[PDB]
Amino acid sequence: MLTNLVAEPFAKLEQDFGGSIGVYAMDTGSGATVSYRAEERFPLCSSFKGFLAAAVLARSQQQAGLLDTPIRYGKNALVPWSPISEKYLTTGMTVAELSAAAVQYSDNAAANLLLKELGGPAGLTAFMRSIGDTTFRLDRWQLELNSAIPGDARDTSSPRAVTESLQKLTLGSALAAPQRQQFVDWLKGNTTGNHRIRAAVPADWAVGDKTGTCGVYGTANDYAVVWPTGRAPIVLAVYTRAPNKDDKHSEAVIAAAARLALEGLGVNG
Ligand SMILES: C[C@@H]1[C@H]([C@H](C=O)[C@@H](C)O)N=C(C(=O)O)[C@@H]1S[C@@H]1CN[C@H](C(=O)N(C)C)C1
Repeated sequence: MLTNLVAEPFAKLEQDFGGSIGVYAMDTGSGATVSYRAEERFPLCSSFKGFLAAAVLARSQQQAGLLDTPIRYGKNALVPWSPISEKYLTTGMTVAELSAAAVQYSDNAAANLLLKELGGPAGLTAFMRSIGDTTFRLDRWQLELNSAIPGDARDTSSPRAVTESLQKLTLGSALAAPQRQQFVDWLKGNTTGNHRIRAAVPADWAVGDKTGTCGVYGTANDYAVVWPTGRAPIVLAVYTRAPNKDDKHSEAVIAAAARLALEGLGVNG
């Protein structure tokens, strides 16, 4: 079949890193894939916020005024790493602005406000089930969901399910066309991923992504849609973890894993 037609040295990369690397990459033209630990669970960390914004967009298809609704919040809503929402504490922000901040700056207060609107972790999980993702689970609220405990399935997904859901939302039919392009535009505008998948992608190709970094257990990640010129887009996810709480994550390992995935698919970059 079309999985791992060309072998790549993922095992040496993760051994040098001192942990585990999980990769799934899909060439949406031919259906060829690269897969390494692709069905293992890894912590989502902040990467859940991309799917949160897609769930908001889905709701907006049946609530025409949702995106422009102004949301006010108190100082108690501001938690560490809320770089956009802290600048609008005294004014409020719209649902769309909160969604953009959650995707593009990983804004934590914004993500918490939107998670509340959707009915909490079970509400986001229900949205993912509604698009056919049976792997994703969000269980806790922010700044508890990033514990990344070895063997704990809470607040995890697999690289494969992340990629499959990302494809459905950005390129498939899970969102209506205007909402689909809005999701793509938010991902393209991300500011936090320059040293991850984007570092493996030539400058003349379009790319959108969402990052995550738990801060413990060498756990960090990135997922992306990439548009190489002259061929069909590629969807991919790269997740890492490591055995010890104080093990450090590595952005360079994520970029290197993305390069290996593109090489395995025969995409010249
Ligand atoms: C803290 C942000 C947030 C995160 C989600 O994973 C949640 C748990 O706060 N999202 C971020 C993302 O850029 O994705 C950033 S972590 C980034 C990697 N080192 C930087 C740093 O100063 N650290 C606290 C780790 C920024």
